[PDB]
Amino acid sequence: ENLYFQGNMKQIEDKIEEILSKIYHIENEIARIKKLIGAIASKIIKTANYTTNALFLLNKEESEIRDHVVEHELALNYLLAHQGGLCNVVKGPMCSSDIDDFSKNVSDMIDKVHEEMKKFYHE
Amino acid sequence: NLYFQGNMKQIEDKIEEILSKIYHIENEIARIKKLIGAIASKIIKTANYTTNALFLLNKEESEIRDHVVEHELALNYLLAHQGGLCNVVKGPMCSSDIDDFSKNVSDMIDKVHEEMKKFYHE
Amino acid sequence: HENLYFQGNMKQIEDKIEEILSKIYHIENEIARIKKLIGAIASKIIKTANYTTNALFLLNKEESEIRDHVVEHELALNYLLAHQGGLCNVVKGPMCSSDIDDFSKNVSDMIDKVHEEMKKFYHE
Repeated sequence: ENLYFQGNMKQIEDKIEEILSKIYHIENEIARIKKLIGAIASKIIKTANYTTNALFLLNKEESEIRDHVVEHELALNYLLAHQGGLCNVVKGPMCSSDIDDFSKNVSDMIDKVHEEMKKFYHE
Repeated sequence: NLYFQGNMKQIEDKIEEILSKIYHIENEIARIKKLIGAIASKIIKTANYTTNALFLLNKEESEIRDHVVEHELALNYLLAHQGGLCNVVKGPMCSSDIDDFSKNVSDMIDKVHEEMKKFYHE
Repeated sequence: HENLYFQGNMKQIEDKIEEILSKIYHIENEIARIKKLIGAIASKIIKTANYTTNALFLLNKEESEIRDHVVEHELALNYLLAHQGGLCNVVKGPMCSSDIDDFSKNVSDMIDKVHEEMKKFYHE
């Protein structure tokens, strides 16, 4: 007689207890997702930093090497002054055309990566 | 009688606690999606600057290489009587050629670019 | 009177418990799509770092060889222009015949360190 309020309230209480179980699972899941995202952000910063260091050193050495090759070419055109220069002695499809200096443009790409990482410290 | 009404109060209270928990959850999911997208965007932007830097190092390296190889020929000429370069400088591997990896590096840049294309499909 | 002030309530309690089980179901779906998405981001980081380090590795190796050959040439051009004061007197530079930095080991160091970060993705 009353039983049709006891048993039905019973099924309510057991089911509410499941909802708290499901909520519990979910919470632990979310705290772990946040953990993993933090750890991913961290790997990104460190890799960007390692990579950019490597680019900085490649760039600086490239610029030094270029300055040396520029001077070598001069001192070869001088030693070949009798024989029309390199443009005339080694004979390529273009041969004598200048060497691009991309040190500033690469430094600017390093700057942009560094700017992007500063961003990770605010989000 | 009051056992029924009182237990109904308890249940309604638990629903109130549950629905507020679910809300904070939904707020946490919204903050997480914001972060994952912001992260994706930094990866793409970073990777772009990076391969742009790689492109320009590789291009100039290959140009530098072209001139050095010509410079060796021009020097080997100017030193022919004394056995070219690899007799007047003396080294355990003087004559070892200079690798030209410019196409392998371009292939890598293509691969980074192809990986970043796939971000626009999620 | 007496009988509805129980039944009506229980039905709205049930119907709310219905919507809760629903909102939960939808949350669990969003969580699964977030987890997959993090998984693809991590894979895209590992792959992109791998290609970038391979490019660095090749740029570095060839840069080293070039530098070795430029050093040779510097000595050769100092032998040829010697009676005229070497290369530093003839070329005229505020530094001119400066030494060339050799950062190959420092670059390889950075390569190692990236491989090291990427290793840890296999350990989580």
